[PDB]
Amino acid sequence: PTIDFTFCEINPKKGFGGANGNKISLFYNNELYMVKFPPKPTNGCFSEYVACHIVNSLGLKVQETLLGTYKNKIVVACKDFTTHQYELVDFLSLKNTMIELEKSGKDTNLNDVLYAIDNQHFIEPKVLKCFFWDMFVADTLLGNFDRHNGNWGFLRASNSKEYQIAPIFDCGSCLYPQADDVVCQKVLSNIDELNARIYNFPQSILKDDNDKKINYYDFLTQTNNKDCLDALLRIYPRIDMNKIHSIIDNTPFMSEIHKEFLHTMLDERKSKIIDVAHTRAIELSLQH
Amino acid sequence: PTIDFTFCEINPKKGFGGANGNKISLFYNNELYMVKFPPKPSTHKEMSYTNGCFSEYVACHIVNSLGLKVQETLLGTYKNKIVVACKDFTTHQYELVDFLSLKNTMIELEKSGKDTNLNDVLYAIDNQHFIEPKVLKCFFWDMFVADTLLGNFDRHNGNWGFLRASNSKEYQIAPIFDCGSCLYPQADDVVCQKVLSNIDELNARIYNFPQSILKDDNDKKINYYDFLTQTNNKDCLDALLRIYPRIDMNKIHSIIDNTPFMSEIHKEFLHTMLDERKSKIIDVAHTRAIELSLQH
Ligand SMILES: Nc1ncnc2c1ncn2[C@@H]1O[C@H](COP(=O)(O)OP(=O)(O)O)[C@@H](O)[C@H]1O
Ligand SMILES: Nc1ncnc2c1ncn2[C@@H]1O[C@H](COP(=O)(O)OP(=O)(O)O)[C@@H](O)[C@H]1O
Ligand SMILES: [Mg+2]
Ligand SMILES: [Mg+2]
Repeated sequence: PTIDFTFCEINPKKGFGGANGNKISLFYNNELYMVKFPPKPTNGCFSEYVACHIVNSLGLKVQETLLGTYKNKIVVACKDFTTHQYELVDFLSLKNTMIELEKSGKDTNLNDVLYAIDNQHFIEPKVLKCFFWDMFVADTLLGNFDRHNGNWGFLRASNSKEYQIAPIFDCGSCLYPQADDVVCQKVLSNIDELNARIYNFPQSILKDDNDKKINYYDFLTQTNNKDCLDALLRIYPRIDMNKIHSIIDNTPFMSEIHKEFLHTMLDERKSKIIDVAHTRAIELSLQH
Repeated sequence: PTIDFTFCEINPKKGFGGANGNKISLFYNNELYMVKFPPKPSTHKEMSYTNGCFSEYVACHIVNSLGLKVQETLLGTYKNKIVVACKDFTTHQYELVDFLSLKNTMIELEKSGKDTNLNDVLYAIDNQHFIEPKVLKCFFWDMFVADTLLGNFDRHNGNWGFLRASNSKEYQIAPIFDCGSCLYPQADDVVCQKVLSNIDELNARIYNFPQSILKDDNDKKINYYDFLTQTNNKDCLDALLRIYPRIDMNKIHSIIDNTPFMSEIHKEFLHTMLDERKSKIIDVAHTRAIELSLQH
């Protein structure tokens, strides 16, 4: 069975931001979900569901997701984590405070993002930095091309000065959302084609000091950033390609060709990037 | 008065969104302000990057002078930088929920909530449940009128919205904010001298641009002059009728005179541009508005 969200009670007193589609607030299992629609003619909902589930299997706190129908559309339902007086403040907002940078908090220069993390006061700077790096590692595996400063952040309970890190959310930009059944069968059949979708792009939205988008493969097979390496060592063990392939297999609605596309691509991303980087990480770390 | 904010107490537990430059939360005179900095480019040789500060100050004050609820603004410096401090209204446990969010709820339109098609926005207004439609419509055309005098080229769906009490459940309309895109932000002393000399160049800034970010059903931006000297939308006309008598060109021209830092060529440019917008657009639109309400 596939879920039908159509007749779930709509909450008319809530909306959500973002430009990437419509959202409504609705009740399901007696709890609030942010239901994200696609733009009418949906690969963004799929990626959202698969990816967040993959992020959960990695032991990272992430929003809970479901796929289901709603009238004419396939949509991903995301458990609302800003009910009960919780409020979401993106990293973009927090970076906007870094006034001595003379950069907008929307700019994704890596060094600046890290500077912002080291100088902010919502969250223990060291805790937050481990989070950010955990996320980059999971975004590497997922091939996330859009982790802009607006796509992560913090919850503040109302009436307090207290922040926690918010569940990972919006992974809709992960796992090749642009790929047709047609694009799939082509990538699987052409080695130079698949290779390019590991080594060349998707690339990370974070940029180096020459303003060039960060290449996942080039970056973490060459980085000497002890925090990034450490996060590789933290997370690698929690990758479970069986659980992951199983997530993909049990994904509702999705076509078998697309499933096959994600199986192969996730494996390739796992071996071509994570493994190579992780094996180097051990090597340097054992170096005493 | 030019206020040095430099030693006011920072509040490190609050930040602010948007893409046009930095923001900090600080205490001034026992109250929280959102202090904005203009975006400073890597280089600004013979250009300005700093005008949005003044457009925000001067435009909000005019909106105040129009009797519409709007954020209080102060020009000042903070560590040797020009800023516009705007009294923080998401304090005392209010969240700002922008219209964009609300518009995102209108699934049946199959348009994104970022899209600014006028009929679609009017539809969102009629069908939302944050606020009595009638009250929201009125607020919306009042803002449009204000935005017509001020020449707002950027009233997108995230540049206005609602306040929700964190306690929660209910909304009121948020004060007008972000008027930084009004009053020819792209004008520097060179442009002002030019406009004040060449009337064709002033007229281009009356009849051709700025244009409303709002769009007609052909997907083009709404021209301020054409639209409200031609509209038969009763709600729009009714806002013109309410706002006209509140237009006090004295409070307005003084608001300008007493603006810090601005040059006498820039002050003169605003003085002139407001007279011109006031007479060529508003008066023209308002005169017809009176006429249509008449009887035989
Ligand atoms: N699980 C969630 N709970 C509560 N609010 C959320 C959740 N996910 C996203 N949001 C809010 O809704 C906005 C839109 O979600 P997002 O998935 O980023 O949509 P888009 O891709 O269209 O930007 C986010 O910026 C965030 O503020
Ligand atoms: N007066 C205010 N009080 C509290 N919060 C505000 C106020 N004005 C704006 N904000 C919040 O800060 C964000 C950025 O403000 P804005 O003036 O729109 O900056 P920008 O022009 O850089 O986008 C807004 O989207 C709004 O959510
Ligand atoms: Mg987003
Ligand atoms: Mg704004």
